[PDB]
This record gives sequence, C-alpha cells and structure tokens, in this order.
Amino acid sequence: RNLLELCQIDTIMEVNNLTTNEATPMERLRIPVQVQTQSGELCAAFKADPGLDGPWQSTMVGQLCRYYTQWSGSLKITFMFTGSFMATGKMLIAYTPPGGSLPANRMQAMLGTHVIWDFGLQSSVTLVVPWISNTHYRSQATGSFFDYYATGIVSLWYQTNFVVPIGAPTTAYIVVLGSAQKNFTMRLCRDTSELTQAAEYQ
Amino acid sequence: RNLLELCQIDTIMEVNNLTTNEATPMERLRIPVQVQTQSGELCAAFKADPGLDGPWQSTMVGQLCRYYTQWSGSLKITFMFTGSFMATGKMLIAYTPPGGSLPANRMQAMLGTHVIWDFGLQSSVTLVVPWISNTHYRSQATGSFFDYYATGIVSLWYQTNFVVPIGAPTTAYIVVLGSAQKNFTMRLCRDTSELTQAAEYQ
Amino acid sequence: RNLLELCQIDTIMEVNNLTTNEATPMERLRIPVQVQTQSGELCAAFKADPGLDGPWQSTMVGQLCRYYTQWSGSLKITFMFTGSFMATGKMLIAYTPPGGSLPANRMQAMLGTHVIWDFGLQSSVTLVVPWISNTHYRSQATGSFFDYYATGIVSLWYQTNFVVPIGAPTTAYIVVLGSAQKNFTMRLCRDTSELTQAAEYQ
Amino acid sequence: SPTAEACGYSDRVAQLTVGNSTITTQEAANVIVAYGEWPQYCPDTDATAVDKPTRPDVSVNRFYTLDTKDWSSSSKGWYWKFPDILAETGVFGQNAQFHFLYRSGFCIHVQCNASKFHQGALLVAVLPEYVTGTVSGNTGHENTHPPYAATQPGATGFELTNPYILDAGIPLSQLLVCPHQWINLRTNNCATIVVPYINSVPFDSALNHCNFGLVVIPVSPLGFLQGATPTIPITITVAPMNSEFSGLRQAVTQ
Amino acid sequence: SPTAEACGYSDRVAQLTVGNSTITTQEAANVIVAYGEWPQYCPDTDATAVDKPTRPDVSVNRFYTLDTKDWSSSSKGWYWKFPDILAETGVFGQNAQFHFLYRSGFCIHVQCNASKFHQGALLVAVLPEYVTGTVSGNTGHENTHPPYAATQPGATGFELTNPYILDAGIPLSQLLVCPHQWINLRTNNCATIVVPYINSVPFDSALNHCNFGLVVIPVSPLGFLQGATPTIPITITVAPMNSEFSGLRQAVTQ
Amino acid sequence: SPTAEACGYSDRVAQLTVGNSTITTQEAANVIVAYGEWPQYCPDTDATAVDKPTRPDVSVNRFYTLDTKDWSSSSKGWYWKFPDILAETGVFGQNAQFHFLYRSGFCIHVQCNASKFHQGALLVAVLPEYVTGTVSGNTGHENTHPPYAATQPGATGFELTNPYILDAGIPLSQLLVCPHQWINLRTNNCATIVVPYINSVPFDSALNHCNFGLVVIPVSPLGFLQGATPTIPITITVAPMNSEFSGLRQAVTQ
Repeated sequence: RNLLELCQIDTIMEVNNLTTNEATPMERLRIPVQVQTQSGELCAAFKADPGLDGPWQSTMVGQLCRYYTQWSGSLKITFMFTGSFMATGKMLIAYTPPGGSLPANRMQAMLGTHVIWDFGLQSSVTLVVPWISNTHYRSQATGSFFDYYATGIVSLWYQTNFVVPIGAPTTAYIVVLGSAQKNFTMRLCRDTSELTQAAEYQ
Repeated sequence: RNLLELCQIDTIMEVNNLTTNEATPMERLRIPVQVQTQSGELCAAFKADPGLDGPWQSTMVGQLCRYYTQWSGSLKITFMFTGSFMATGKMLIAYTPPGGSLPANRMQAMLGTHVIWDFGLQSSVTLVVPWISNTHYRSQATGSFFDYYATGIVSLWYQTNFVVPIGAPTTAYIVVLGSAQKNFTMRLCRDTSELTQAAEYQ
Repeated sequence: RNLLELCQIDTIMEVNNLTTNEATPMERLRIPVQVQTQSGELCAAFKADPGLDGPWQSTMVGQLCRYYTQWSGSLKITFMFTGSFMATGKMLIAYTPPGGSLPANRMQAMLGTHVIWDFGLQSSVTLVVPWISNTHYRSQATGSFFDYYATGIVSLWYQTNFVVPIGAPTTAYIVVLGSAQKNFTMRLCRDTSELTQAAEYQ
Repeated sequence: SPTAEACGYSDRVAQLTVGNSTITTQEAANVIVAYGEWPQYCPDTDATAVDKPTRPDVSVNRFYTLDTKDWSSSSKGWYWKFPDILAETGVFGQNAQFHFLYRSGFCIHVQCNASKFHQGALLVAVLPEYVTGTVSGNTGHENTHPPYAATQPGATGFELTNPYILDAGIPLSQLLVCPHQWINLRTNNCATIVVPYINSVPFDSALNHCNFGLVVIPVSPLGFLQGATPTIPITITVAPMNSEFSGLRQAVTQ
Repeated sequence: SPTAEACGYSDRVAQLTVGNSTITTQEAANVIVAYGEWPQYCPDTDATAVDKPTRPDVSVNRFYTLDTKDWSSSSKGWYWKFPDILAETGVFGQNAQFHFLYRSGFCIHVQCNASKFHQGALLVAVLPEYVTGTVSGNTGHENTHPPYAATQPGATGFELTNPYILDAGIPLSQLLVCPHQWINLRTNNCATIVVPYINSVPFDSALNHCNFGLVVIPVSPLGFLQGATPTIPITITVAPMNSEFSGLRQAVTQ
Repeated sequence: SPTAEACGYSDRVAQLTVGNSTITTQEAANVIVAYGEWPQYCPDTDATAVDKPTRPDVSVNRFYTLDTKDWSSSSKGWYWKFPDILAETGVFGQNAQFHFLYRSGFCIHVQCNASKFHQGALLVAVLPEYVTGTVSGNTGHENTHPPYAATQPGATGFELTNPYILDAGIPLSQLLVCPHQWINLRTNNCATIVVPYINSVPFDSALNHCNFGLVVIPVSPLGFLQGATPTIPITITVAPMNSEFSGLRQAVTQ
C-alpha cells in the first residue's frame, strides 16, 4: 500500500535519457557495451537523482520521487549483463559524491565510490548509492538554484574491456534496474508531479 | 539359458524398417534428427510390436518373439542421442495405446503416454512401453485378422527442436535399443519363425 | 645459501639446444607441438645430463653442474603445456636408461621409463629422471672418453596426438622446467666451468 | 543473496509434480512464488457456491505442454490467456469449458532448449486483470475495442503485437513493476513461477474473460554470430493447482 | 540408474593398476566387468597341468599401450587378437610365445584424446571364440578360409574389413547381444572393461588361435563441422590379470 | 601436490582485503607468499628512526587498480616500480612522496578478463634490487646509464624493452630463478602474490630508487585463431601492507 513499496520495485530505469524515439523508452534503456581496445572510456552517465535524468522518473521510483517534494534514502541501481556467456569484460560503476563533479576521468572516477565488475565472473553486478546529504531531506525537482537538492552523478566506465570469441557478437547490452533501499522516505507530497492530467474534467 | 534372458539383451532394433540396403540394417537403424524450425514433425513411427516392423525381429527380442506364438511383457525401448555435445533439442516419444490409431498429431500423440526428451539435459532418454491387453497373452504374428494380437504403435516427434552452434553439424543420429522388461514371457513355441532353414538336410 | 638450493630452482632449460639465435635462448626453449596425424613422431630429444645439451647448463642446474665435477642426484624435468584449453593430445616422455641408446622408436622408447601424458587431462605432466649409475658419483663434463660420466638421454614423443577445434591454433608450445630432487649432491668443485671470465684483472 | 550473474535461475534443477505427470528439467528456474502466497483451495467461508465442487486433482492438475514457439533474434511476444489455453486441452479444459466457475492458481514452467549463448533476456509475467486496449484509430477518437476471438485466444494464447500493447498500455520499462521472472537465457533459459493468486473478482467464470494472461516479451535482443544456431524453441508447460468449479450443467465452449 | 546421457562413462576417473605401471585417466570409463565375473587364478581342481605355473604378476600384468589408431569421420574397425598382441611385446608376450599355455583375463582400457564433440558411438567388444569367415567367393561355392597371418595378427590386431565381417557374420545390430561398452565419444571417449572369462575350451594354447579378439567398430558416423579438428587418435591399453602358463620349453613365436 | 594442469591457480577464488576495499575474483590465483614470509611491521629493535611512525592502515593499505594494459598476441612487458606507482595515487602515494622513508610489503593481484583460451604464459615477478642497465652503445664502450624519468616511472611502471633487459641483464630463461607466478592464462589468467620482503638495504627512501619492481613478460606467445577475440586486457591491483614512514616534513614528489 505504501508508495515506498512501489519505490522498491525492480522496474527499470534507463541509464541515460537518450531518445532514439520518444515512443520507445527501450532504445535509451539498454546501453551498449562493445569490445573496445581503449582504456577507461565512458560507458554512460546520468545524474543519480531520479528526477533529473528522466528515465528514473519514468521508472516507478522516479515517478514516486516526483510525487514527493522531499526524498531521503539510499537508492540502489542494479545492472544486468545481457551479453553472451562466452563474452567477458570488466566495468567500473561509480557514484561521485556530491561536491564532486563528474570525474570525466577513469582515475578520477574510480577513486570516488566504485565497484569493479568482472564479466563472466559475475553476469550482473550491483552498484549501491548512499544517501549523503547536508540536509536531512532533499527536494524532488532540482532546478539550477538548489544545490542542496542535488544528489550527485553516476557514471559507468570500462574497467578492463569487453571480449568475446568471434563466433560471438561484438556488441552487447546492459539493462539497468533501480529501486530504493529499505530505508527510503519521502515527504512534502505535491500535486501529481508524476502525472499531470492532460485535461481536468468538470 | 532362458530365451527371455536373450530378450532382455540390449541389442538394437531399427526405429522403422527403411531399407536403403537390405544388406545393411544400419541405414534404417540410425534415425536422423536435424535442426528443423517446424513444430511437431514426425521423427519416426513403428508398430510397437517387434514382429510387424521387422527391425525388432532382427533384434534378439524380435527374433525370440517370432519364436513364441504368444508373448506378454512390457517392452522397453531406449533411445540414444548420438549428436554432438554442443547440440541440444527436445523430443517426444509416445506409445499410442491400443484402440488408438497413430496420432498423426503432436497434440494427439502427446497426450497418450509420452515422455519429454531434453537434449543436453539428457543425452539419452528411456521410453517405456507397457503391456496393455484385453487378453493375457498375445500372438506373435499379427495378420490383418487379429486385433487381439496387435500391440499398438510407437512414434517419435520433435518436442522442441534440434539446435547446434554452427561449427557443429546440422544433422545427427539417434540409435534405438530395445529389451524386454523383467516380467516378460512367451508361450506356444512354434517351429522357428525366426529362422527358416533355406534347405533341410537328409 | 647452498648451491643445491639453487639447483632446485624452477628455472627453465631448453628441451634441445637449437639455436635460431644465440642471443635468444627462447627460440630453442619452447618446443612446438602440432597436430600431426603420424603416430609416434619424435617431439624432441636431449642428453639428459645437463652438461651435454647446454640449455640445461644455461639453467641454474646446468650451471651448477658445470661447477661441480661430480654430481649425483635425481633430476626432475617438468613440462608445461602452453597450448589452448580447447586443445588436447597425449605425449610420451621417456628416460632411456644408461646402456640403452636413444630408442628412435615409439615402442622402443616407450618401454624404458615413461609416462603417458594426457592433454586436457593434465595441462602439465611431470617426468622424473632417476639416478642410475654404476658409480656413486658422476663427472660433470662428459667427453667422448667417459661412459661412467654419461647420464643417458631423454626423449619426448607423441603418444596420441595434438587436437584442437579449428577456431583454435594448430600449433602450440611446451615449456620445459627442470630442477634437482631433494637428494642431489655435487662434489669436486672446479674453477668456474659455469662462467669463465672473459678477462682477468690485475 | 541470489547469484548475481544468472538470470537463471537454475543450473541445479527444478521438478514439477502433478497427477500423472512429473517433469524435471536440469535447465530450470528456481520457483518464484507469487506475492509470497501459495495456491490454496477455497475456504468454506470464502465460498458462496453451496455446491460440492469437484476437485479432480491429478488428471486436471498436471503437465500440459501446450505450445512451443521458436524464438528469432527478436520476436514479438505472445501472451497466453490462462483459462482458455488449458480449456482447449482436456482433462482440465474440458471441465473448464463445461463448468461455469474456474478458479485456481497454477505452476508455470517455461523452458527453452538450453543454450548458453542466448542473451537478451525475455520478460515473462502473469497478469490478473490484463485488460486489452487499442490505438483507437491512433487519433484516439476511434474508441475501439475487443475481438471475442481475441478475448478467448484458446490454447494458443494469442500474441500481443507490441510489448506495451501487452496488457494494458504498460511500457516494457514500467511492466517490471509487476514482477517478472526474466529469462536472460544468458544462463539456461528456464523460468518457474507458481502463481497462487487471490483474484480481484471474488469469482470469475473464466469461461469468458480469462483469469490471467501469461505474457512473454523480450527485453533485450538476441544477438549472435552467423557462427551458431539461428533458432531455439521456447516451450511452456503449466500445471494448475487444484481448481474449484461449480455449475455442473451441459458443456459449452463459450 | 546409470546416467542417461553419457555413453561415458566416466568424467569422474578410472585408475588401472598393475605391476610397475599405474594408469589413471580423468577421461575414463567406469569399469564393466564381464558376465559379473572377475578374473581368477586357476584352481587346483581346475588345473590338469601338474606343473607349477609361473605367475610373474607385476612385470607381466601391467600396462601396455599397444597401439594407437587415428579415427576418421568413419573408419573400418580393426579387432585385436588378445594373445598375440601382448605376445609381440614383452615381458608377457615373450613368455606367452615361449610358454605353451596362456590363460587369463585382462583389464582393458580404451581411451581417446578427450573430445566432447565426438559422436557416433563406436562399439567395443571382446569375443571369446570369434571365428572368422569369408564371402566364399560371394557365390558361396568357394568355401574359403583363414590366413595364418590373419590368424595371428600379432600386436597389431588386424582389422576386420566389414563390421558384420567382425567375427563372425554377426551384424552390427545383432552384435550388441554380446555386451559392449560403447564409446559414444559424445562424452569423453573412454571405455574400461575387465573381462574375466571362463573360456569355452578348458585350455587354449593361445600360441595359436587367440583366446579373445577385441573389436572396435563404429556404430554411428562421426559428424562434425569443417570447424574443428578432423582427427582424434584412439589408443588402447590393456593389462592382463595374472596369467597361467605351463610348458616351460624353448622359445617359439609360432 | 599442486594441480599439474593449471598455471592457474585459482578457479576457486581469491579475496584480497584491505581498508575501505575488498576485492574478490573468481578467476584468481592462489596466493604465493614471498620466501615463505609475510609482511610485518618493523620491530623496535629493527627501527633506528626514533620517530613514531604513522600507520594509516586502511586508507593507505587497500586496493588500487593502478593500470590496465591490453595484451596482444605477444607484447613487450612493462615493469612497475613499486614505490612510485602507488606514490602517484593517494592516499598512500601522497604520503609516500611526502614522507622520506617508505618500507612495506604489499599484496599483488594481477587479473585479466578471464579467458580460457589464453595461452603463452606470462611471467610475473617482483625484484627487489632490479638494477637497470643499457647496451652501452652495444659496443660496450659507451658506458651508459639511467633516466631519472626511467628511475621513477611513477604509477605507469614503465615498460622494459626487452625481456632480459628486464632487470638486469637477466635472461628470460634464467629469470625463473627468482620465483614467478606465471599466468599461463591457459586457465584463468590471474596471479596473486604477497611479497613480504626483508629489504637488502635496511632502509630505502623509495622516494628515489624504488624498493621493488614488478615485472610482467610473456614466456609463450599467445596463439589463437582468427576465430576469437584479439584482445584481452590485463589489469593489476595491489594493496600494500601497513607501511612505515618517517620524516613528516613538507611534500616533495622528488
């Protein structure tokens, strides 16, 4: 019954809002990973807070976050490696703590809070994103004005690489899920930010 | 010493009597299975009773059955999947109980008595064929006349499919063994139906 | 501190002294194994005693052996199969006991003292070479004159073959290590046979 | 915690037992039970009917391998109306068509010919209400509406053209909210779900609108070389839990 | 029951021990023992001879890797006369040739370079009498008959041209009646059989007609892509159980 | 004894723990500890310094994934100066540069994206002194000599052109004398070594000449079909044991 329960829900938020089509969320939703010899390339980045990126908002969590003016809670983002069994490769997923910028660097990114993904070692890896805040609660919609609002950024990078026997696809997808941790709360409900009625009825 | 012991013997009966060559039983003996996109195609069929098909008779069991006018006993037919490890695919082997016809249908066939084969799950699967009869014993040679004689039919079908990495053969074989269950009996011995001497000697 | 400790050392001696380059010991060091349909071909041979072949001498063991006029001890030669996982194949490594010649035969070679290598069964196999001698100690440098000196020969042969899915390399390498057994002793130290100073200094 | 890698689940095994059938698959999914419930038999307090129900457990409750569908690199999913599909087949179906009221949970097994390579996990879900909807002329003016045939797919479990079209209007992304057992197929492609359900409507004939629809729609595209096999079938087998029916009467497919 | 899938047997292992040899193979077959017997040493009651036999156990009883034969997609099988093959090699063979009477069971290991892919199981069997026969001119008039060389293949274990030709006149199908350990090679291709046997003839010199012939003939064709290796050797190793011989005399190959 | 096949080691696992980091890899190497020692903290008797050292254990002692280098079929190895490489990164490095004396053992993990296929084992070794040398004009007359930059590779761990060039003058063959954990990569390519070391020099600033150099040079060429992937990265992560530093002062990279 509680909205929070909905927040937990597995349902998937797209890594970054990239709209090949408005109609299909899918295109953004899956993020390609491919064999690339270069070292520390940026897989993807999104503002961690669900509101900003949008795909989060599209997700249940994002939607709910829109509902409540303030949310506090650790958010969890799971990533699933859709590639083939034969494939292997290692990735880095980092939360850049507020006060930092997006690292734009493998080294810079790595230090923050990160996990190292090992493909074949683990098909899926779980990133975790802590609640770090000056203020006890944060506001939902982050305008230019409110720093206190701002959660931070998430970025994915290639730790090692992506590698596959030829006979196997060069390219693969990763799918992103996200949820809220057990302790996650919202406040200051507002009129439905999540959905605005196209028209009201008499 | 007992003939029945011979009956048990593993030795192989061909699925269906198909004679590429009279000389080589082998050609019929192995039954092809190949990757086929179609769903519920008929792998093979033979009259379950050893006498009718012939390859059974060629086998020890069939030969012995020819010997005895009456046989009662559960017959067992083992099938072995000779294809490559890489390959996988699922099959349906059904006994169609007497009073039924050959199903000529995946759905019809399936309901009867069937097992589902999972390749890679199991290289080999064992079908079992019960003794179901109005009469306590059945006669060996089944002419047009005698229904009571008639055992029934066995048919093999594709449950799922056959599938293999290319780099692997499209086509594969299955080999059929057959035996008689522990409780299997014969009666009314006759002159050697199994073998007739080309010529008698003074 | 003891030289013997050095003798034990894993460091690698080339199977046979084949000098593609003087500069790089490597070329001799790794010995090719390839898919070959022929049966009982000679992989390689070297005089077991470290001194004669040379690559042994280059190794720590060989070097030390050069040091001491007499050595007695079981020598151990490990072989490592560098080929790919997919590959498999079986080999025969034989010590031909003194008084024998190099077998120059699969059958002749095999009987001696041999092990059968199974690739995929074991990536690496360990050959062992006993100390068999008329005399309690043997001399280091084996001239034409001294039989008593002579240790014997080692030879490698294809037991079964080398086999690999295409998609896998035809050819592979094996690397040879060697050491001295726990009981291994040397005597009659000489001026450094191992190294001669290019020039002495005042 | 669950093994991260596998969509899985199950290397280990799964066994489904029902009357006059047992199925075991090495390549299986660990069972996920709906809403942490397990299918039950309607309580006396619960039941209005006042007719002694018939609970043929075995014949009815058992394994039907209703259909196989081959899977392409990508395919439009089809989803399977619960009541009808069994209905077509007996014994259950005959009774189901025969008898006015059907309510029961069932255990579902979906299996593919095991392939390691397979990727591009497919979403499987059951939805109680699943209430289909149309583009409505795509203007939205049209206000258009159901086939009867669509309503009763029968065994076939007629496919949904578009994944959000799957029922209803629910985006692939959002759909996850209703829980799925995905088959990544990255591991063995199998799913097991038992959906005990407490139905929204206290009773549904299911003679008509189906109690559940089981949906299968691929999240991620299958991707694969020229190098290996283009095809793998996906087959679904399900066995209902002991159902309750009332209204003996005559037989109608309806 | 036995694992259905594998012709196998053995992922697990097999170890054969004999004097001055031990062989272990990961890719092995579980041992199948002939007729549920195990090789024994001739009883006093059993033995006529009245000469103290010599039972060099170790040197004699141990591992001979007599031969390897590569296997093509399909190949004509060869079968291996028991007495001669060992006979060629020592120590056993020398004694065997030397000594008039040889009788013993032996343990047989057949191994291939392990290949998962291999299919087309090959039949391996031992036959006591195995009594060879000819087409006889194919008219049947001819009434034709043995080579001495054929009779004593020696180590080589001369091949049979045709699978039923394998001994005698016994169709591939029917041959199964004599039990086989098949190597499907679908799993690891290895077979282990111990054939203790009670011989038909109470004594066979085996100097002459061989006590047993070990046959290898492929049931199912190997099938495989261009994609992977054309070849895999098959090697056979056998170690006799403690044999009994009588008649010390001079040495004759005979 | 150790499993013959694997260069390995480790299918099973390895876990390295350090402050504010834990790393586990399924594809790991069993740890080999240097000289059968384990890194310790300098004894009072041992230490001249008379300043209370700072032992930030966690922040300092933990996982740095300093670098990844892709591996070609064959590649010239690079070797990694211990002190500098960490030095570049914090926290350890900042302190290291800051503080005059650094001495500590560290645990090293080298991992590659796991590939079964990989072959051509690569030698990994640590050398205390590692004292580099030049061709000296290749006449030998030249008598030539170090870069500062070479001396302090920094994090990068500047590569050695030639494998014997690796330090010093030590042939690939002979190099084995200093023990290696090879990565055949035939199995999973991972190595774990802990090198507790008692340093030759009782103290090395390591501000300057590095205490250790970690070397990676392939023994056997990678060999592989057109058929599968041309690339696999090799990454090294290391965590130092609790270090000891003295001389607080100002910060100098030096």
